[PDB]
Amino acid sequence: DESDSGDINALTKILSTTYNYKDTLSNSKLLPPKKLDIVRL
Amino acid sequence: SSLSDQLAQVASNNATVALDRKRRQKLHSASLIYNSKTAATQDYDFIFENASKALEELSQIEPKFAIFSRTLFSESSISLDRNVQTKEEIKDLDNAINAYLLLASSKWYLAPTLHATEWLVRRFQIHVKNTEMLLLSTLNYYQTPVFKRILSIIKLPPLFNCLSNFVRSEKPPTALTMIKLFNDMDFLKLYTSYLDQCIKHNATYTNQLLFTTCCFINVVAFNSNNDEKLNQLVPILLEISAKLLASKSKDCQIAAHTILVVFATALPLKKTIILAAMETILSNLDAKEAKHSALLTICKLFQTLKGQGNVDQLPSKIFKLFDSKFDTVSILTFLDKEDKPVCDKFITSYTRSIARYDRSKLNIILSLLKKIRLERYEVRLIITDLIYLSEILEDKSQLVELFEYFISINEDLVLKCLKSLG
Amino acid sequence: SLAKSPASTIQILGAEKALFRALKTKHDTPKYGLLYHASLVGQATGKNKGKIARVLAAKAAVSLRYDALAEDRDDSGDIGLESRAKVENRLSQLEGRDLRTT
Amino acid sequence: EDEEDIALEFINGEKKDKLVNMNSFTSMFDNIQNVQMDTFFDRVMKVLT
Amino acid sequence: FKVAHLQNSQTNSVHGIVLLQGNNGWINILHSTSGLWLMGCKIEGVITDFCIDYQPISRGKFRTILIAVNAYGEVWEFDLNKNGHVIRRWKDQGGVGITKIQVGGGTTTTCPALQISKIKQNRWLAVGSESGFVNLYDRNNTSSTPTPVAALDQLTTTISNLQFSPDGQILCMASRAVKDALRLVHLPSCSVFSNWPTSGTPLGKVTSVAFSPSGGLLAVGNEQGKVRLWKLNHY
Amino acid sequence: NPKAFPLADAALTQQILDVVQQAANLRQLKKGANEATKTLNRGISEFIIMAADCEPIEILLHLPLLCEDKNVPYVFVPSRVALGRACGVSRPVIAASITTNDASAIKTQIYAVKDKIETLL
Amino acid sequence: VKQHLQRETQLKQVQQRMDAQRELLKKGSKKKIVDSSGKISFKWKKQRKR
Repeated sequence: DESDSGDINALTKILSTTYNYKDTLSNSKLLPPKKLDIVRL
Repeated sequence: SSLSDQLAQVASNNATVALDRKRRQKLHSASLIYNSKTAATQDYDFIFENASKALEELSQIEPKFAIFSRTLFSESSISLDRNVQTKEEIKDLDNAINAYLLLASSKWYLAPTLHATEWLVRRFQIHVKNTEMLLLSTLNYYQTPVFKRILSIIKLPPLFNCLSNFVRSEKPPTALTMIKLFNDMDFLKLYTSYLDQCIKHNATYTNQLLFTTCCFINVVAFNSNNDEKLNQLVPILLEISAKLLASKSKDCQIAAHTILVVFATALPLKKTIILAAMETILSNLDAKEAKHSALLTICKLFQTLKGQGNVDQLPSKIFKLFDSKFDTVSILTFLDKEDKPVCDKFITSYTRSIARYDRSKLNIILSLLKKIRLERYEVRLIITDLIYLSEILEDKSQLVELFEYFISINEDLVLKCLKSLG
Repeated sequence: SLAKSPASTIQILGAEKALFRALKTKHDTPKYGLLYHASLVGQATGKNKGKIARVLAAKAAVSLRYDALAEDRDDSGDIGLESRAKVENRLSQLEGRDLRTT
Repeated sequence: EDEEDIALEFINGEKKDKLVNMNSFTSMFDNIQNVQMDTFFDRVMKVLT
Repeated sequence: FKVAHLQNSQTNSVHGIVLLQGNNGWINILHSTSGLWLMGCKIEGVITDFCIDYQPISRGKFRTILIAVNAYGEVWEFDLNKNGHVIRRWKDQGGVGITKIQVGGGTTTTCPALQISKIKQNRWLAVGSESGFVNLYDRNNTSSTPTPVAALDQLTTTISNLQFSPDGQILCMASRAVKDALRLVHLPSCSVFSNWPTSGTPLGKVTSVAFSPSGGLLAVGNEQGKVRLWKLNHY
Repeated sequence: NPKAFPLADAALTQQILDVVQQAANLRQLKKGANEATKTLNRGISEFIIMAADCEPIEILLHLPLLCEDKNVPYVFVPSRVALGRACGVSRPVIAASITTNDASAIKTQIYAVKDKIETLL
Repeated sequence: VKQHLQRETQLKQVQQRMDAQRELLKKGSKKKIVDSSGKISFKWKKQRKR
C-alpha cells in the first residue's frame, strides 16, 4: 500500500536523516553553559 | 522457570473467565458507581438500563455517542460475552471500546459518562482487558475523585508502576509523580501513540493538551543536567511536536510551540533542525492566536543558536514563507511593542535576507534597525552585506539612507567594514 | 501588644495551659495554639500542619506589624495578599512531596 | 583590525539567558485548570526569560 | 603588587609601572625600569585589593585606570594618566569584608597585550569577600550604586583568588581556607559548572591559579607544593 | 527611609559589622527580628542592629519600641544583605542582637561600639 | 527580694552553661582553647552557613 515513488512534514524528514541532534561544539566559538570539557595533564 | 511462575501466567490469561462463584464476586464487584456489597447484588439488566439513559444524555451533548447505541449499548450486548468470542471478534470489539474512551475522555466531569462507562466496566471488563486505554484517557483527571475510583478497581500495567502506591489511598496521586511516569522513555512512546490517535481523530481538547504539555515540559527540566538522556528525548518529543503542528486545531499548534521552545533552551540543536522547525511551524499557520505564539517561538529559537551562521540570512524558501504569513508591517508592530522578547539574532538574519532577496524592502531595513538595538557584530554583518550591495546594486536614495544611518550611529565601525572590504 | 510579640508566641498564643505545663514538666510543647482554625492549617495534613503553623505565624507577624505600626497604610491588604501567596506556595510544595517510595 | 578581534567581538555580543533547571516548571501543574493555551504558553515564556 | 602599562600621553610613549599596597589606603606607583616614584593614590579605610583596567581612546592611545576597593566595599577608580585623580566612586552592593577584586574579558595581568592595538576594555568585574560571596558586575553597562548581575555563593570561605579566562568566558574563584574549594563559573550565564571539579579531583588547599594566554590550560597550585595542570578542550 | 532613625554612617557601620562578625564566631549573636524581639524580653541584649532597606520597614519597627522601654541601645545599618553576610548566613538579615556575656573575649569591642550608638542616639 | 535576686543570677548562670554545651552539639568546626587560668572556650572557624 505504501511507496515513495511549504511542506508540513519537513521537521519529520530531517529527524530521520540526522542521527545526532546536538550541534557540534567544535565549530561553535561559545563554550557550553553547564558541561565543561576538561582533561588533566 | 518454576511451576508457580508458569501457573501465574495462566492465571493472568484467565482473569475474567468467572470459573466459580468467588471469581464472579470479585469480578462483578468492581464498579465506578457502587460499593462492593451493593455491586455484587446487581444484575446486568439493572446496569444496562441506567447506562442506556446515560448514553442518551451524552448523545444530546454530542451526537457522536449515538453510534455506540447500535453496537456497544445495544440490548443484544447484554447476552454478549468476551471469553466465548473468537480472536477476530475480540480485536474488533476492542476498536469500538477504544473509540468510546476517546470521546468520553473530555466529558468525565459530566456525571452521565460515569454511568455509561459502568456498562463497559461490568459487561466487557475494560478495567482488566483495556486497562491501558482507560488510564491514558483519564490521566489528566488525576486530582478528580473519578481517577481515584479507577485506580481502586484496576490492575496497573507495568508502565504505570509508579501509581501502585496510590491504588486505594486517601490522597490522590501528586502532580510530582506524573513527571515520573512521563520520565520513562517507554511510557513516552505509549503516550505518543495514544496522543497520535487523538490527532488523527481530531478528538483533542484543551485540558488534554495542557496536562500533556506540562508533563512534557517538566520531563525536560528533570533531564536538563543529563545531556545524554535529553538526546534520547529528541526523537520522541520533537516527533510529537511535528504531529501537533500538522493538526489544524490551533490549540494543538500552541502546545507544539510550547514544547519546541523549551527544547531549544534546554538543548542546543543544529540550525538545520531549527530551520526545519520554522518550515513546520509556518506551513500550517492560520489561526491568529497560533500566529502570535509562533512569532515568539521563531524569535526564541534563533536566540538559542550559538554557532557560526548564527545570524546568516534565511534560505530563499524559508524567507518567502515567513513574509507571506508575517508581512513586513506585522513585524514592525512586533518590534514596536516595548515588551518585545529578545529577537536581535532573528532580525539580523531577517535583515540580511531582505537585502539578498528583496530590494524593495531596503527602506524597511532602515525602519527595523531604528526600532531594535542589534549587537556590535550583528551590525557589522549587516554593514558588510550592504557594502556588497553598493558595488553590485545601483545606488539608491534608500540605500544611501542606510549608510548615513550607520554614519550617525557608530561612524567608526562603518570605516572598519569599509577598510576590510574595499 | 500583638505587634510587639514574636512569631513564636503568635503560633502558640491560645494554648498557654499546655505550653507552660509541658515547659515545667520537660515534655513536648503544643504546635498549633489558636491558629489551628485558620483555613490554611486546615488544608494541610499530617505533620504538615505544624510546619504551616510555623510558616503562617511568621508571616502573620509580618502582616500584623505592618497593620499596627504603619503611619500611611492603605486599606488594601497588599502585604497580606503577597504574604498569603508565599504560604500557599510553601503548602503546595510541602504537600506535593510523598514519603512512600515510588 | 585582526581576525581574533572579530571573534572576540562575537563573544562580547552574546548575552545571558535564563537556563532551565529541574525546579522551574513544577508550579505549572498548580494552575493548569480553566486556562487557555495562549495564557499558559506566555507563562512558560515568562519563566524562560 | 601588580605590574601594568602606562602611556605617557604628552610624548605618546608607553612604559611599565609597578603598583604597591600602602599602610593607610595608599597605593604607590613606581617606574618599572628606573624605579622612580611617579604618583600615589589614597582611599579611605583599609586597602584590601586593587586591579587595573584599560580603556582605549583612539589609534595608539589608551588610558590606565586603577580600581581599588575598601574592606567595607567602597570602590575608587583613579585615572593614572592624570596624576592619579579619582574619576568615579561607587559601592559594592551588599559588600562586607571584601577580600579581592578583579576584572576580565579584556587586557589584564593574566591576559596582557602584545601591542597597543590589542588593548581592550574589560567587561566584567568580580568582588570577593570573606563570607565567600562573589558579586559580579557587567562593566559595559555608571552610577554610585550599581546592581550586580549575580551573587555567587557556592564557596563558604574567604575568597583568596579571583581570575578570568583570557576571553572572559570562565571565572575561577578559589579559597585557600579549605580543600577542593575551587569553582568555575560560566559567563554571562553565571552558572557554576557541575561536572568538574568532582570529589576525586585533586586540588588540595588551592593557593594559586593561572590561565594560559592561549591554549586553554589551567594551572592550580596548592599548599602541598604541587602544580596540577588541566586543559580545556574547547580552546 | 525616614523611619529608619538613627542611621549609622559609613565609618560607624564598618565598626558595627566588625563586631557582628566577631560575635558570630563566638556564638554571641541572635539573627532575625523574632529572635531579637525575644532577647529584649529576656533582657540579655547588649544592643540591636537593624537594616534600613528592609521592605516593608514596619516589620522591624516594633524593636525600637521595646528597646526604648528596656533602655537598650539600637542602631540602623543601610544594607540588610551586608548585615546577613556579616552575621555569617546565606540570607538577608534585617535585624540582629548581641547577647550579653561579661566573660566574652570581645567584651571591650562590644562596649566600645555600644557607647558610639549611645552617643549616636 | 534579695533571695529572689540571688536565685535569678544562679539560674542565669546555669542556663548559659547549658546553652554553651548546645552550641557544641550543632554542626560546625570548633577548636577548644584553654587559658592559663584553665577556663575553656570554643572558637568556631570562619565558615558561612549554607
